[PDB]
Amino acid sequence: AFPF
Amino acid sequence: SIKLQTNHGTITLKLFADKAPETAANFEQYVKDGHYDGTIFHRVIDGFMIQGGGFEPGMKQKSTRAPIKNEANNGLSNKKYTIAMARTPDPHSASAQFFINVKDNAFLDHTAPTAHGWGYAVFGEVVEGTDVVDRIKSVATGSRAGHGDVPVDDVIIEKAEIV
Repeated sequence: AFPF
Repeated sequence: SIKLQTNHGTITLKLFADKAPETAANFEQYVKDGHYDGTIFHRVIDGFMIQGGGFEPGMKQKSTRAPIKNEANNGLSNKKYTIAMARTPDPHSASAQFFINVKDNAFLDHTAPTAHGWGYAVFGEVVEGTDVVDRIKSVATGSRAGHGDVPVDDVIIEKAEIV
């Protein structure tokens, strides 16, 4: 899910 | 040296084998093994970046190989059109997913070897077809499952090849  | 044939046009990438050796090799392998063929850019965020290499149509997550160490501290900034590795909050968790910056995103750069400062490892850049990236970044998106910013119409990486 990163980078945010 | 890497060609990503998508249903929006072809994106050609030049990797930085010396500045990000482990990352470049990990990526090239996935390409070689045809892992990216049939994957989509599942996370498209205008003014930020486009991410892919991990899901198949319908948000079906593919299996991957072991993670790689974070090579973000290589002096390369997440400049517009550079490609870098997406990952888990865990710094050394990058596997198959990557993203292409559609804007200069200095905030993604390594600042410290800490959980929050490790940053994201740049390992290449779009050499040809930046116009393809420019168009992809603004396509319609919506939420699906536990995912936001998913393209309404699939943006497909039909084939990725080493040239």
